[PDB]
Amino acid sequence: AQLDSIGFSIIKKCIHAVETRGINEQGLYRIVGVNSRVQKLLSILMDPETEICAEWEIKTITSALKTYLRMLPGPLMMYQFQRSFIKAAKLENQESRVSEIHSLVHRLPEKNRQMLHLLMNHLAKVADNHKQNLMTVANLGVVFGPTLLRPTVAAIMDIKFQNIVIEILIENHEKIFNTVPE
Repeated sequence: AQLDSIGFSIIKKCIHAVETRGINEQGLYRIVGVNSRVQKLLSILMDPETEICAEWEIKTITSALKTYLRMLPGPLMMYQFQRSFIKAAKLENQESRVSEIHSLVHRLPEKNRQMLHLLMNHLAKVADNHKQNLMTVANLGVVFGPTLLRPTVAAIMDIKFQNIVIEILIENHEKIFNTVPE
């Protein structure tokens, strides 16, 4: 879809359902649902407050969220900033990495930053319940790295860092999204 009020609506409805009734489900966002049911939920989420019905499986609701993200004209992190995000995740200093990424996040247009904020806040909660759902920060990075940054030469060796970027955003979401860079 697009980054319009419908998009934020879809994300919020999906985040809410996963948190209020699927936080303990194993393999959240790793386990794929039945494409048939996914597309059907999506079509209902596009247009005629409310909340997803219990009739919908969690695997279906998390898959809806991921496919919606892959349907955006461009990656949420933006083609225009991708290279910068990868370069920052490479810094040898564990702290220089957060600073650069922090600054890069605040340069994104409001809408990308906002959706990215809702997503990372939510994933941090998912990850904190890893003993039960098995989804650690690293495991979430693998699922969302290629979904938020759409990757052709020798750049194949930087794919791994796309995942590190998501990890950094999950682990430092409070600082990165709730404060302005130094």
